[PDB]
Amino acid sequence: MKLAPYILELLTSVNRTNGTADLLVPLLRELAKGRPVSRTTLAGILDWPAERVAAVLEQATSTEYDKDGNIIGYGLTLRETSYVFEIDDRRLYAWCALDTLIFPALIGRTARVSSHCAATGAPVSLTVSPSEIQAVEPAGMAVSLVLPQEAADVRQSFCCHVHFFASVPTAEDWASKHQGLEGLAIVSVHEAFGLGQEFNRHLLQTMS
Ligand SMILES: [Br-]
Ligand SMILES: [Br-]
Repeated sequence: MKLAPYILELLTSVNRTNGTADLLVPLLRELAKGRPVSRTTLAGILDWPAERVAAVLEQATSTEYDKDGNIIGYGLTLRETSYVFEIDDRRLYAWCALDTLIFPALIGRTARVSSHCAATGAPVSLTVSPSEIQAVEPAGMAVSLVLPQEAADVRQSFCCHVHFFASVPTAEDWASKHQGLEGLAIVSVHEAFGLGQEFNRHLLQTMS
C-alpha cells in the first residue's frame, strides 16, 4: 500500500521542534553497546551543551532511565519488551516491530530479532541487516502500522500499536477488531522493512 503518510508523519515526529532527529543515531549506537548512557556522555559525543540534550530528552517523554539517572532506553532499550533485538550475543530490546527493522542500518549491525504474534502468540523471528531481512520465520510475517499523532509521544501513540503477526491474514482478522486506531493498516514484514528504509534514508540525509 501507499506508505507515504506513515513515512511523512514519522519524519515529522522526529523533525518536530526539539525533536530527536540529530541525537537519535548517536544515542542508538551508544545504547547498542549494552550499557546505560549518561546525559553528560551523550552531550560530548554530540558536542551539544547540556541544556540542548536536556530539551530534546525532556520532549521525548518516554525515554527510559535507570536508578542512576542514566539513559537505558529510547527505541532501543535495555529494559525487557516483547521485541527482542540481539546483537553480537547481547540481548537488547525495542519498543515496536518497526523499530527492529530500522535500527540495524542506523547502528551498522545485524540483529537476530524475535517476538510473538500479537494475535495468536506464535513465535516469530528474523535476521535484520542494514540492507535486507533473512530467515523470516514464518515466511508470511506481517506488521501493524498506525498513523503517528501530532506532538504526541511516539511510544503510546505509535509504538504500542506496531506489532509483529504470524501472517497477513491472521493480522487482518486482528485489525478488523481495532478500527478505532488512526490509520490502522497491515503490511508484510518486507513492506515494513521498506518503510523503515525510506525513513532511514530521509533521516540520514537531514543529518549534519
Ligand atoms: Br498515499
Ligand atoms: Br521514532
